[PDB]
Amino acid sequence: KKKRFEVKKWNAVALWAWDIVVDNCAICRNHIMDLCIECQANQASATSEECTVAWGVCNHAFHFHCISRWLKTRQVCPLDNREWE
Amino acid sequence: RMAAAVRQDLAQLMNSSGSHKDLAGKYRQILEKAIQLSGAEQLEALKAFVEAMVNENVSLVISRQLLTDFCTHLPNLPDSTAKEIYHFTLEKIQPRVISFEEQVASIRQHLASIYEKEEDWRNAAQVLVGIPLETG
Amino acid sequence: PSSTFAIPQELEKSVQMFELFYSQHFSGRKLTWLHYLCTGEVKMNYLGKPYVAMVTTYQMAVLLAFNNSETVSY
Ligand SMILES: [Zn+2]
Ligand SMILES: [Zn+2]
Ligand SMILES: [Zn+2]
Repeated sequence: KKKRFEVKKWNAVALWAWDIVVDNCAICRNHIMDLCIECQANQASATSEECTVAWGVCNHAFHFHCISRWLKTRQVCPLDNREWE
Repeated sequence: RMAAAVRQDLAQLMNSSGSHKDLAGKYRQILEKAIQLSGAEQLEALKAFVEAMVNENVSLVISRQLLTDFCTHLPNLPDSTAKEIYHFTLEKIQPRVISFEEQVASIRQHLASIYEKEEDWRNAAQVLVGIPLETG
Repeated sequence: PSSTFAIPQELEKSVQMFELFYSQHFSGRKLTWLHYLCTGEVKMNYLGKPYVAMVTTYQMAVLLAFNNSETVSY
């Protein structure tokens, strides 16, 4: 056995983003990277890629009264169809 | 034992260094052979063909269209053991699933349409949800 | 940049069992594919050559493209 190019040891691939969209809490673009205006004013534990980021019961991970803001634009909140939170 | 017929037909193409298209047509002739079988003989012919397709001597870029062709006769074919063998199929697509991904998409279109029209709504949406379609 | 490739069965097991550990860990980014980690695996395959001549990523991929067929056109 002198060539058929059988298997040497090999090295591989990874990430780490997240298993969510999440699109930066679209209601504005003080990002989900960002503590936005209203939710730098509110600011739960929120970080430079999840200021609010998840496939939640909303899944519209929208900032506190930014999510409230685009619930203001429609109190039925079809954003991802959960009420602003 | 047209099981065995196709079996050694393919055991000797295992022993072949044929080219891409040429050896492809060899396996295709053996395929369409097994296709034109009839019953339980044709069933274990399916069994053994895919047992053939398992190897890497069977290339992935071989088994792509070879089992695509194995498949596209199956819409024409009975429904009971078609469900049966889509089950066993997918269970044996388990190993290199991404090698099978689009083909599986179609298998399960068929299979879930079966359960749908069999009103096996459980196993229908259930076994649909088996797939990572875009998540593959 | 990455494209189609052989990916023998252990590479399957690598991505998948890593995803076992890792979907356990994290999901949304996962065992993606990235060629430029690739290098050459051409070693004591069965060679009159005693030779292990590793190659770069797509060196590896395209030599993979030319393994058994002892000659191959464009
Ligand atoms: Zn901001
Ligand atoms: Zn958010
Ligand atoms: Zn508020």
